[PDB]
Amino acid sequence: KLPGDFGPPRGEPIHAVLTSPPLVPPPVNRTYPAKVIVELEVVEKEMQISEGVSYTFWTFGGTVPGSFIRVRQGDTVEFHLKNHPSSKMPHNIDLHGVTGPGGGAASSFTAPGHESQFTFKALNEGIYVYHCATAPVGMHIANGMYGLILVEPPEGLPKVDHEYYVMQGDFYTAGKYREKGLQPFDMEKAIDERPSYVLFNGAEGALTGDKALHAKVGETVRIFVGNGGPNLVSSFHVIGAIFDQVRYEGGTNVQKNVQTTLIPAGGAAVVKFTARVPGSYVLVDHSIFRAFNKGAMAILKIDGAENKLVYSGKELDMVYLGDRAAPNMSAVTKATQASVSGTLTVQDQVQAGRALFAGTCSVCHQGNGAGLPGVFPPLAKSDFLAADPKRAMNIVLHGLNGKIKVNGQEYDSVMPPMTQLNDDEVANILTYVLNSWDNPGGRVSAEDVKKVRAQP
Amino acid sequence: KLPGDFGPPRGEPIHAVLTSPPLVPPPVNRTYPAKVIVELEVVEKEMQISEGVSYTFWTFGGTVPGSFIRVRQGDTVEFHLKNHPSSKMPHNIDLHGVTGPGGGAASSFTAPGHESQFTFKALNEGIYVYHCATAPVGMHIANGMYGLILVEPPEGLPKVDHEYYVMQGDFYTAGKYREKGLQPFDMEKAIDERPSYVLFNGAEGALTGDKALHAKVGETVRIFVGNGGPNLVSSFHVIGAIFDQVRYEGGTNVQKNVQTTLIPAGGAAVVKFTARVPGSYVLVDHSIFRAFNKGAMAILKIDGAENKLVYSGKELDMVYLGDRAAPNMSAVTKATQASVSGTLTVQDQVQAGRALFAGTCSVCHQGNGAGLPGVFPPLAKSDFLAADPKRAMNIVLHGLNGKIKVNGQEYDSVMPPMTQLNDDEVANILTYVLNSWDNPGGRVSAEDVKKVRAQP
Amino acid sequence: KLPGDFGPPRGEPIHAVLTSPPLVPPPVNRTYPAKVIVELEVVEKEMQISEGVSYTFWTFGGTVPGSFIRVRQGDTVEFHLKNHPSSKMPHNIDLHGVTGPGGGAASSFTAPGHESQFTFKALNEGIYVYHCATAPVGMHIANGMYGLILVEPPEGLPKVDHEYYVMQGDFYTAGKYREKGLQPFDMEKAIDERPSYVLFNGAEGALTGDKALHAKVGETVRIFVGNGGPNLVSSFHVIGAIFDQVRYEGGTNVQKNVQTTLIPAGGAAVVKFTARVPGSYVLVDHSIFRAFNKGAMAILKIDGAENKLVYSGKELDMVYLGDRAAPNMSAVTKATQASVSGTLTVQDQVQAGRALFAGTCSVCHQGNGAGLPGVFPPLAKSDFLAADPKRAMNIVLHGLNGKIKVNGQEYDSVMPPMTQLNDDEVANILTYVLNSWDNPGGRVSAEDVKKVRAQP
Ligand code: HEC
Ligand code: HEC
Ligand code: HEC
Ligand SMILES: [Cu+2]
Ligand SMILES: [Cu+2]
Ligand SMILES: [Cu+2]
Ligand SMILES: [Cu+2]
Ligand SMILES: [Cu+2]
Ligand SMILES: [Cu+2]
Repeated sequence: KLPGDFGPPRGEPIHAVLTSPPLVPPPVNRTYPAKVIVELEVVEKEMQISEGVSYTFWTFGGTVPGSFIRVRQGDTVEFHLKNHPSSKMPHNIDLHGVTGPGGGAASSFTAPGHESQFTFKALNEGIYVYHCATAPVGMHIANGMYGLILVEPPEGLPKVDHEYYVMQGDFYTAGKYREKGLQPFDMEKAIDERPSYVLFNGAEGALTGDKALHAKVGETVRIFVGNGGPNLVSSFHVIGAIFDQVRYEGGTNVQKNVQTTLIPAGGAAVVKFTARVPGSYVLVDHSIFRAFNKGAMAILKIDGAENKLVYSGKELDMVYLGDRAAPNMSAVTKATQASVSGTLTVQDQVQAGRALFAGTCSVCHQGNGAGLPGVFPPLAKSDFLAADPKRAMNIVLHGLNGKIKVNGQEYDSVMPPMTQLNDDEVANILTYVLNSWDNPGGRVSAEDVKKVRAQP
Repeated sequence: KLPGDFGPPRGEPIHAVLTSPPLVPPPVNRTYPAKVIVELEVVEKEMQISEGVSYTFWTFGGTVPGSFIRVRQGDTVEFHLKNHPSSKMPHNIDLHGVTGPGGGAASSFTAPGHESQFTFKALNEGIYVYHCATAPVGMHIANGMYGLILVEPPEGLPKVDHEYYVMQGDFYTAGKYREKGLQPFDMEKAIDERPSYVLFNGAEGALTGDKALHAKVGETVRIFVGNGGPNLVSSFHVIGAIFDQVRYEGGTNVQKNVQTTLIPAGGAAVVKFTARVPGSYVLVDHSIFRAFNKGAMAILKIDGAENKLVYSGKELDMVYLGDRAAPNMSAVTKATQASVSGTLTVQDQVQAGRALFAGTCSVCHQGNGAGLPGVFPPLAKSDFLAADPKRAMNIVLHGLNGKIKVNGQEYDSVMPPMTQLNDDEVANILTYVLNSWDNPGGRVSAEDVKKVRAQP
Repeated sequence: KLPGDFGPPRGEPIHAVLTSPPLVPPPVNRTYPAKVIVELEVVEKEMQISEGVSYTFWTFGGTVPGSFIRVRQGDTVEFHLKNHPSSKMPHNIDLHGVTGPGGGAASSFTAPGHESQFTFKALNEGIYVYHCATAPVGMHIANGMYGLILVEPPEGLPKVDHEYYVMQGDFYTAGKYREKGLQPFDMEKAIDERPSYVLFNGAEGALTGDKALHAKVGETVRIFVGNGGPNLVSSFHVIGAIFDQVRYEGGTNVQKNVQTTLIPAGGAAVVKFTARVPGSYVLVDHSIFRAFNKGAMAILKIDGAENKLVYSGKELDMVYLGDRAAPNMSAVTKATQASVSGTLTVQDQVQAGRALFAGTCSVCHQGNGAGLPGVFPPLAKSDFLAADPKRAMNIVLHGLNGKIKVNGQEYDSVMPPMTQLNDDEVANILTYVLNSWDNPGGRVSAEDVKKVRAQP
């Protein structure tokens, strides 16, 4: 009598169904223990962590997080790890929930071009993080080597309408947030736990806009929530909703009716959500600068009838979500590609600036640049802008306060500095503004902003 | 059948009673669902975050945290948000516990001089954070835009003798801890989660000394504990006591008999305390440098009979609480004002130095400067001090070790450096010491300390 | 009727049995309340925080964490604190679980050479942190002044086969991780919560290798887990296993069947582990850079029969644990001593480099330097190494990529930079490699690495 003692494996071996985020393999739907064969392949590959920002990820199965594994408590798992011949590093795995030293690390050590296997019985029901366990472990985990394995209870989880896979991670780029180009891993930021990005599913906007999760009013949604870390603890929160329940790993304790829950580094939870009114529900790390300054936001979008007795308000918009209220920011991807190619047009910059202007600028100056007479000066046919377009660069970088006059109206207010914006973002935003609302046109270049940022 | 389905509103509309911290509105004390009208006004205003340190807070209702809202599960809330015409920024609100996208953010968007409303049914019982949800959200939250809303269970919470409102926040000033003057918000420290202050209720000493919470031996105290963040998770702890219970948001789980509990960023809990012996109980973030180096301490002061069989010890003092054992440090406020005015007297400095000397210096050199023969040299009629008063500045900033002689007694010990003290604090402490215990008198200036700090 | 109201003390006074980590005093094994006399002495002393790295710890009872205290709920504790005459600082104590202001702080204030006492009834059952409460509190806690006190329930905890004492802390050295020499406390890193070390029981390798905790297959292990902080929250995790249960302080909630659990700063928990298969189980802070870059790993080593049906895999090794897979790194201690003495031999460096080569280098280049043809170039009789031994220093510090040829085989791969290695570590590793596998011999000095690190 160990736990998860259900018998020796019966029937034929089952090849495990591994899914890519944000999807989950189907419930095993069986009453007997099985020998489950898992084949997982490590791939090292460049992917976009943000628009026009590439990163060399180390992946289980080509994604961050890695492929989702689903087995049944009592199963015997024969775990095959392949390391693709293109890999430069060796890799291995530690699966939380494994009973044995290293969670499989020693026996799963796998050089590029090789394959390893070890076998384990899944004694422990629950949701568990797996990750690479190769020195230096922090580097392998920071580069994206984590995912979830579910060990079902023998009777399976209660049925829901949808099951999704969401995994938080902290990332450490040499360059700053949204600085374009291929970004190396930064060991110094990693050791200090100062990530440049905090993401769901390996990228900014991975689960926003046209990539949101979906359900309908009345449906139940189970989310398998991982925190791969490596270093951060998530104040994991759903905006505008509540979790019916939150259960950590294989724990006996189940919390019900909470909105904010702490997920340890390396931790995992199953949360349940019941859709009650339509609109966009935001999954965040409520350490707010992560959610709103580093990418740590995901969307569950609910379709169906409004319930005015429950909520009279409008759908989420750019005031809260900023530039992620849109379907995508693919104009920024295209403008960055054109810059690298030396083929950047005015229109490339305009469309990029339009994407970034949302929230960042429109919260005060409005979508149409009209502002609000006497409170927020207009950017639309702005005489003050026209009178010295170049100074707009200083205003964005270093802010503006004091008495000014715009389209012959008096303002005495404060525009905070926005120095975190990269040279290309300032250039594109300002090029957008100059080419909108009958402004004079022309363009601002990243190089122009670089020169101004460097002026003391 | 949604939750909190108690009927349509009955009776007349109720104007919500909003309280300022640390007080709470009274229990709604009713058996029927109501239409509750809430009017909350945003005010941007300078307040003292520390003695002689001003900060431009963004507030719900003129305080940090913002006004406390109390309604009943099943109530229909008509939420009016006004943004005062003096505001420079637009603002809005996201109330945790609201069922709907953004927790009210889109419909509550409110320019300076304007008013917005949206309606929501309070389906979810519990204690919930609300906060501003205006891009850039981290900035609005960092500037103080958070508070708590309680949704009572339909039968109301159990009666206690006292209900208080305590909310932790992390703050990001350009200047260092206790550097005097009007301190701007520092976006860089905020993004990096490196706060200069960690406070309860928007200021150092907000809940210490003459501003402590009160109760008596035998009474029960309920505290509504918020963490507005934006970024920090509180290792929330009561020194010298225990919580009878800790309940997060609307959760079904209630923890009992704990002293230390983790509150997520954006999280809230109700804690219960039973006073058993008199004295000062300290609420801290037990990430100790926050509690003892950044302001994260609050006091619950208990009156009544000593129980020597339970505790024989003395009341908290300056050894633990340092300069917050006193009623206030208002001498520091007055000395800083006089400096700005150019009217700083020797006595202004003396009284300021006396406030700061407690804990900081008195732990070793004693309240009376006598020290302890052969262990801690005296500052009282100190020949070593008199022999070169100027060098006292180097001793405070950079510490002192090695063999010295003072009032013809031998010392060979270590005075740690105290370089975190600002120029004005060193000047005032040393001016206090020179004017006490028959020392030679004179004064040390901030400018003198500035010159020494700059010497290599 | 207060809690823990079991009567007045009966029988003779009991002198409390205090143990040194990782051991625990025996169960009190009694059915009556007692007067328990505790005598705890503060000692300030240099100890090795890492091999060849000394730190001036401030200790309760000569260890970090301090001596373990065990009493029974309902006991009257007469607490004597002595501060050894060698101390330079005054000290005192705050015991979590004490009912009274400061947890004993005011009455336990104790100058060097003095003794204090206060009395308290242990009303609250549970595991509790104690720590020093002397301004500046963060400094005293950072220097090691914490431990655990257990208050047993009146019937005692359930019997287990083993009880161990593990306490996490964050430490703040002026120098970087593994920089040799006597390291001062760094107030700036402490205030910023940027520790250089994160340790169990006051040192790197305190609970690894020949110092691992032990049990056998089938036995139950209770671990009293403290987090003294001062600042960090532990994502406390056991690699390759599960906790049967996790109970915080005196809480009524008990979590069962979890692998990862958040321990607040100043928090404590009792965890239970049932050994099911042999090998090394790693206790970590799963904020991974702490566990793998700063020292936050401890071992529970299980003896007994392999269960191939549960786990087919091999024992933990250097791939995961790196240089802590070995019994000790005492060659590094000896090489550092010899350097300070000016008697550093080639063999001293070789044996030190051999200790550090494990994981750090062997994960790719193998234990025998053979590498893996076409993937990892060999260090064994390496023509590329021999061709310019000096350049090996640049390769270690700054990494190597691009097409190279070694023992006439083509490589085009990436060796990451390893700039975190100190001058002495690079020197010793390279001296080890030059003196192994028929390489040319010679030696590299710390001074050689210093010059290269400084080259731009
Ligand atoms: C509200 C917090 C604002 C955000 C976000 C942005 N701007 Fe702004 N801007 C704002 C104020 C209150 C003022 C007037 C400052 C004063 O001294 O009273 C401004 C000013 C400008 C100007 C110059 C005036 C004009 O042409 O109307 C420009 C060109 C401008 N702002 C542009 C701008 C851009 C491009 C932004 C996004 C990057 C942006 N602003 C944000 C208030 C706020
Ligand atoms: C205990 C940790 C101390 C605190 C806090 C402060 N001081 Fe100190 N001081 C201390 C020691 C052990 C010594 C002797 C150092 C040695 O080499 O043995 C000192 C020395 C001084 C002196 C010079 C000697 C004298 O005049 O008595 C001065 C002027 C002094 N200390 C002042 C001082 C002030 C103003 C402090 C608060 C800012 C302070 N000290 C803190 C021990 C400790
Ligand atoms: C895998 C991540 C590695 C670790 C850890 C270390 N090394 Fe390495 N090394 C590696 C590769 C893929 C290469 C070839 C780089 C290329 O451009 O293809 C290297 C190269 C070296 C060399 C030069 C070649 C040789 O002599 O074989 C030396 C001297 C070397 N490496 C030494 C070295 C030492 C001492 C390490 C621990 C500090 C170490 N390496 C780690 C891959 C990896
Ligand atoms: Cu890997
Ligand atoms: Cu892990
Ligand atoms: Cu706001
Ligand atoms: Cu929120
Ligand atoms: Cu101490
Ligand atoms: Cu404490």
